[PDB]
Amino acid sequence: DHLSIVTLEEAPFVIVESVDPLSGTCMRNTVPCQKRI
Amino acid sequence: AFLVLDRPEERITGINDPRLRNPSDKFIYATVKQSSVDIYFRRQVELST
Repeated sequence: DHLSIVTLEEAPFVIVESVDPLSGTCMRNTVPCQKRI
Repeated sequence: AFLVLDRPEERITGINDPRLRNPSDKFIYATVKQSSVDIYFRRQVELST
């Protein structure tokens, strides 16, 4: 099934980073996480 | 005690320590472009960072 998951930004637990600009997709073993502004 | 325990700033172990496993801006480690080291880290999926 599909469900929404919320996540904050902590140091070793969940590290957010911008997507790779050279390809538009980030590295492997790094799941996407939308951010609202 | 001072002379015996006057340790240096230590050194770096193999590719396992957090000092090297996850990068930092101050730290700079690199190898020679287009070599076996290049296609050892690129091939591995854990060593992508």
